[PDB]
Amino acid sequence: GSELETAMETLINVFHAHSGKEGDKYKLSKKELKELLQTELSGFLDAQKDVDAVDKVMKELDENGDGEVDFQEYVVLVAALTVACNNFFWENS
Amino acid sequence: GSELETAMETLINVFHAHSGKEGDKYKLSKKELKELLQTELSGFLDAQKDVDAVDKVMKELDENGDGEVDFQEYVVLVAALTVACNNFFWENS
Repeated sequence: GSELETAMETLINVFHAHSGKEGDKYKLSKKELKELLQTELSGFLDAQKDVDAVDKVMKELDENGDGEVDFQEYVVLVAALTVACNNFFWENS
Repeated sequence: GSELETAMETLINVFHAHSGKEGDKYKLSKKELKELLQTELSGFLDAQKDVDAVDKVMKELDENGDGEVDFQEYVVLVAALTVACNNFFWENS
């Protein structure tokens, strides 16, 4: 009944919606996540303030898109947007 | 927006509620996260089916509890519960 557990349910909702493109549904290729993220969210991409983080992650995904990841890696990929937006106060702002 | 983005807000609600024990507002020690997780959720702990994962992670956290982590690490620590529940079909269920 916690709010924090409902969190992963929402990622599952979009994750498993497009899962199976890799061959397994408990998995997804990195490229697919980049596509579904922009199709659903289209907001946090403008909320990224750590340009160095996102630059290195966007290019990472561009080289590694044909590889494979899972829900756990997917949740880290969305959390990369959180640190770029909120953790950004790690420096004078 | 997407429900996938509201997700991180819930982790922030419990994370940042306890944050600052470890010197900064975006930082917390591993021990705090283990404590708040079991106190706020008390449900998904049963949902974990991967004994091999939970055994390694709970003892990792026991020895490394006095070390330090951030929001992004908190997110992957909650996803550890998810994979133990849902990725569990990697084997005969």
